[PDB]
Amino acid sequence: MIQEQTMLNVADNSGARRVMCIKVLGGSHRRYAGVGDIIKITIKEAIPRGKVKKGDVLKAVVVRTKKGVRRPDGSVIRFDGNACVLLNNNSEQPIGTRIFGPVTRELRSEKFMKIISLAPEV
Amino acid sequence: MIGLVGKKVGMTRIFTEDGVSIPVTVIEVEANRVTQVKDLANDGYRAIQVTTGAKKANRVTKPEAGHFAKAGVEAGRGLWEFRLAEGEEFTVGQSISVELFADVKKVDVTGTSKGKGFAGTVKRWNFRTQDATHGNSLSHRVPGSIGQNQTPGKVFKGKKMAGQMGNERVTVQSLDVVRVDAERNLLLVKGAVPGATGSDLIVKPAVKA
Amino acid sequence: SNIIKQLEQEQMKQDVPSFRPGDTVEVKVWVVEGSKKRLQAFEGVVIAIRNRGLHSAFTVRKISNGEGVERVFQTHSPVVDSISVKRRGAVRKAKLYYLRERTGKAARIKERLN
Amino acid sequence: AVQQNKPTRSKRGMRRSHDALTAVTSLSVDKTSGEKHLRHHITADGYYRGRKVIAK
Amino acid sequence: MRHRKSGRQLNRNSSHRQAMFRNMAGSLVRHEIIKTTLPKAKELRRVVEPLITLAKTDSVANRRLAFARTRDNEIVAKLFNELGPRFASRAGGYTRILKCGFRAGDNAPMAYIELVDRSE
RNA sequence: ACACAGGUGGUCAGGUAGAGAAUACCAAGGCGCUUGAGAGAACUCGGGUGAAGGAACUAGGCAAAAUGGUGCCGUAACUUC
RNA sequence: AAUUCCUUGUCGGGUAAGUUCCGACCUGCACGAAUGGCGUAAUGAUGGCCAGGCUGUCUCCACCCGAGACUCAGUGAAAU
RNA sequence: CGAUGUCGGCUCAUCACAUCCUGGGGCUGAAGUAGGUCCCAAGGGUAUGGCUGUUCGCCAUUUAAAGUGGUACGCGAGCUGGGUUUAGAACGUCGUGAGACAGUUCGGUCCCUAUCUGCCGUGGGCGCUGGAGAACUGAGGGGGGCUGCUCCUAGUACGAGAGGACCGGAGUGGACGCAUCACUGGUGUUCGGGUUGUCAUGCCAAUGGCACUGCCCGGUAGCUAAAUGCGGAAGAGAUAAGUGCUGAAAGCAUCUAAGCACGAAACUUGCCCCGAGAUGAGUUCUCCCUGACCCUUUAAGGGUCCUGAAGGAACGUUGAAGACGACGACGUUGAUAGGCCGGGUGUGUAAGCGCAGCGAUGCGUUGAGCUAACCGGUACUAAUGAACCGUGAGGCUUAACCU
Repeated sequence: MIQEQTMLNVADNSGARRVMCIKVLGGSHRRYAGVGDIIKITIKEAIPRGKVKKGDVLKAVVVRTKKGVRRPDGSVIRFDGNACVLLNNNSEQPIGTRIFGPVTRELRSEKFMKIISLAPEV
Repeated sequence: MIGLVGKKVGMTRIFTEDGVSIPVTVIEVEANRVTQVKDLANDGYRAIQVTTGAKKANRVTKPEAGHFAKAGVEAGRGLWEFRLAEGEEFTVGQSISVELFADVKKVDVTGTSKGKGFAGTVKRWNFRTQDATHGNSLSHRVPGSIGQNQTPGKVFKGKKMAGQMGNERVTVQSLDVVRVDAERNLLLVKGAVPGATGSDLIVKPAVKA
Repeated sequence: SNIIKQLEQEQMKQDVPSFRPGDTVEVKVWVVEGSKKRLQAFEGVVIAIRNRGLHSAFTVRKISNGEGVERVFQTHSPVVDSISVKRRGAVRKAKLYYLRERTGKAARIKERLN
Repeated sequence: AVQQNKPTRSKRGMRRSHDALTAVTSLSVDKTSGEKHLRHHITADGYYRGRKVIAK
Repeated sequence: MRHRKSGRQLNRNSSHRQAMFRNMAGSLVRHEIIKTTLPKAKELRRVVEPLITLAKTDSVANRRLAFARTRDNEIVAKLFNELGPRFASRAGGYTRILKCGFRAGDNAPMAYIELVDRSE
């Protein structure tokens, strides 16, 4: 789950829906990414009204996971497939000003601060 | 400094109102008794010896009964020795309980690995297995060539080779003491701990740095 | 026995219902996370029931259209508020791991109760 | 093929002495049957360890 | 390994061992005593001890249980009445197995197994 | 070689599923094949069962798995229609 | 090019990567006019490439069942 | 020349350096940052795919790097069969033809009933000096030899400006190695249900076989990586390169010659684990046989009477242990195994009957029936008394003590 050469979903605003995983990165011999991991992406498909180009390369942060996410002392939540939020190449943070879906409250790290500048559930 | 013996009685998620799940291994101690203090056996050093209830005192034969002939006259099924420091000791038979770990944060535990028989080189040393097509002929579980080619004409020493597995000394020295229950003589330590439920597990304070 | 067959008994909640798999329960929690209370709920159908250990884990499947969402719950956790016992269900199986695909008439599970 | 350079009758003994001649168990005799028998097995007298059932 | 696998092999497959015991498992209920080899006389108890346990008191649909072992309704008409209730005070301890001789085609000890309450 | 799961021309056979002499199962028909008695380690061989991905393997999807029948709908490139 | 060694000649396509494949050039060492030219329908236990499905080959082996191997007893060798 | 298995690729290694990356010190056309350079270092680390039989050479993407060389081109009774190595078909080239290709295409195999030697396991022997075992210490030998990413120190000072190390850990991971099943799922032909065709079944209903676990779906004991937690840290020792004194050689000077103190991922420890067949068999503790006669040849034998000790090989009911030994338990005086009784668990509401429905089937009786390995009771069953091998204080010399 969230391996190289296998497809991913988008949670960033007005630029792509369907994208390709090309690097798992973040250290040494790492695998099977959780929410808050950064992944290297190519835009497998775009649409002409959006802000992005097909075949262009960038990073994204994981926000929806087929392996789910842990936080409370005795309950685990999981979803269908895997989705990520697209990042700016050299200044970091999410590209858009809004995010699709309920996503995660477990992710708050300072590289992705825009996620607490929003309210996806409540 | 001293020690005790006990057995594994459970492995449970204990919970908190603090947002942590806390898995613990549960250990119940034998309430083991002192046999003697061992002084003037190594220069500038001291130790304590301990034993437990034999269950059947007729199982000690002449060559093993001697361990208990220096502890009164009869039986105890096992013998254990632990180091002493910063004082001299006199003993009559007083019990050792879990209360020695009420402020000590980490322990040193001798658990030992499970029995696996021959176990197979393919798992005992993670030795590889590929598909049977376009590959190996009739010998696919063995540790490769154990001999040295040509000039040395001898078996390579310390090479990962065939044998037996299990009942090997596995020790853990960084595990967290979670809770003591003194009236029930019970010890709770964080996460999993190796050893069978029949094994007498040795517990000491940690001296790992 | 000095703690075996007694370890869970003094740490489990006695005031908890028996609800079976295939049942629509509603589960409520305060969250806490080592901080402050917030009353939240989760809805769906129970696909595997509680049994073993102090954790006594059970799984709920959301069964909402166009999506697949699954949440595990451990019964004797101190931040559990209530189980609302919302609507009964009756089925011919002990486990329902197939509701990860089939959420139509296969999930319109009979109430059977009066 | 074959075992080459025939060994001495001393060196030959090493291929006999672990299996020829090995020890054997002495014959049992029961407190109520005087016929010699094997340690687990019934006598030619019709009994094992003299044990009877529902008889005096 | 053969890890915690119960019951002796006694050649070939489970249905062949069942067909071998089918030559004697009805004879033990019919005559209340049978002779065979020492290992076979011990293993012939399997399912037959549970069947005498099943025969101590009457319940529904039980006449068909273990019937694939020996498909004879005469030895089954013996249950709940002429065999079973005679052991209801002890709730167990139905049968005893003892040594009686030896074979000559093989070094097999012969043994006899009987019911502890029978008219002969 | 042989007391050999082998080879050998003609013509004959009831139901049940099926187009069928294919094929599956009863029926007529035929059989224990000239070493015995038992157990269940390494390991060698054949098969079935497996989470999420997936051709990355290799000369080559090798091996393995998927498709599989029949009536009706519908039908690309090409055409000597 | 089944036809150019030097040469992965050379542009563009496909792929993350194309001494393979497709279209094409026109200084073909040594193509080319019945020891024939050039093209091709239909065809292949046909050679080369691409797309798609499906997959325990593989990522990573996890597991189980069957048959030998195994022992005693009758018979019991051989190549060197 | 009384044969020498011939390159690649897979599979498995090892010695050592020329330093690719990490450590420690200097140099610089060394401001900060970065680069260029070699001193101490060969300890530990150091790649997957595309196109090429590789090598030479490129492309793609990572790395903390993608460092180099030797080994009958390491590693074919190890594997495969690309390149080389016969037999087929064709395009071009040379030729009378055999045949040739500093020209190509498409096709095209891998022999062996393991004897001795070597290792390794259990068995057995010999043996640590009349004999048996366990523990304890250990000459010694193994394990271990390490780090990505995120951030503050640092947006300083430095520098038109651009940009802007390391100060030692905080947050979070990992190659590699090991162990475990609470997490989270998988597997579970030894447990349960659903179901297609077919046989045994008089027929109908049932039940059980057959289609290897027929096909579909759950799962205990246990297993397990898709899961989880650990360990290469700190301290210490002694050196090299180096920092300096004391000081020649050289009546001065000098850090090296002798001398004196300091000073590294190298070298030795610490940590962790095994070891006394270590023939140099360590050091303890438990346990036990206390008899003579004749003759002689004596580190020896023959003749005789009274006497049989510690122990060990063996025999069990078997599992959580296991090739077989062993290991844990174990012999009626026993809960070791099976049966028995209940408990836990798993499955999912059986048969028959009553009712409805053209019938298929549903509903109720029914929170049913059935159940393995997990657990507490219970002597119903079972687990030799005897015997086999084995004696009489054990060589030489002596301090000491009693005769």
